[PDB]
Amino acid sequence: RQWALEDFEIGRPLGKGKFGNVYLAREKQSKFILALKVLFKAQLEKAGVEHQLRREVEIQSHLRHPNILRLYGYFHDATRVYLILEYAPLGTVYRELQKLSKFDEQRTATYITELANALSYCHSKRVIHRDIKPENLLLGSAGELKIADFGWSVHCGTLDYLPPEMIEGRMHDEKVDLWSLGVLCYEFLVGKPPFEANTYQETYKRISRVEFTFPDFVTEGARDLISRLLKHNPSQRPMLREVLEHPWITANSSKPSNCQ
Ligand SMILES: OCCNc1ncnc2oc(-c3ccccc3)c(-c3ccccc3)c12
Repeated sequence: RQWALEDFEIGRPLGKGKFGNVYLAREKQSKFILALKVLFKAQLEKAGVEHQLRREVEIQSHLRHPNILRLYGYFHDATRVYLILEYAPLGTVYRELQKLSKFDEQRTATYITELANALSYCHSKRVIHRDIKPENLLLGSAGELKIADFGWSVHCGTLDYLPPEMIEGRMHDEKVDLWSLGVLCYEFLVGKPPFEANTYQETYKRISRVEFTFPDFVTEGARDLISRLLKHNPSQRPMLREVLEHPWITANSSKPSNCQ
């Protein structure tokens, strides 16, 4: 499957990445609409992540889930690398949050269900995601959440989404992902992450202490689920099935909890 740039018509820019642009594109022979991520080789070398990318792309290609952004292939020229991605027409959960300001409990519950399913599935493949941010959550045509970044591992930057074990320089595992769900569940409902601060060093301290509080409009069931997930000790974090079978979740979600 040796693709080349001449195989595609390039359309509008879908957005910027630090390492490269993403463009709507269409494969000429088939007319298949997709996304093309363009990464500059110099930068990948310079930042010494080029091998990070490689690892992640290899993990990514092995993932088949409706809640995980599909990677169709890759190719490169002298100057750049290119990832051929599934096109997610409805944008990022990040933009949706900016426009809506905050989500209702049924949209939140549905997104947490879909994230949890995606992660159950990854955990079942001995795959663990690094931090998960709204910027890296894309939406398909029916508005289904898709995890779009390849930040996985079998074994910064803003700190807002990182767990204490990962900032405190400790040992991290699948429970990292459980923390992620808690940060996102709070953020969806409130409109900002629970440990947000005006400085790295601030945010560091809030996370390490697990120092946050709820606005009055957050309900008891949401509160209960978030407090159970935002646990300094990873082993006290619930398992993904317990998230899927949480009364707040089953009561509010539109999707069922595929474990299976
Ligand atoms: O690895 C993910 C690359 N990015 C994408 N990949 C695959 N599909 C996509 O659709 C988007 C997108 C969709 C509609 C509106 C705007 C953007 C984007 C997009 C790219 C960069 C930053 C923000 C969002 C995108």
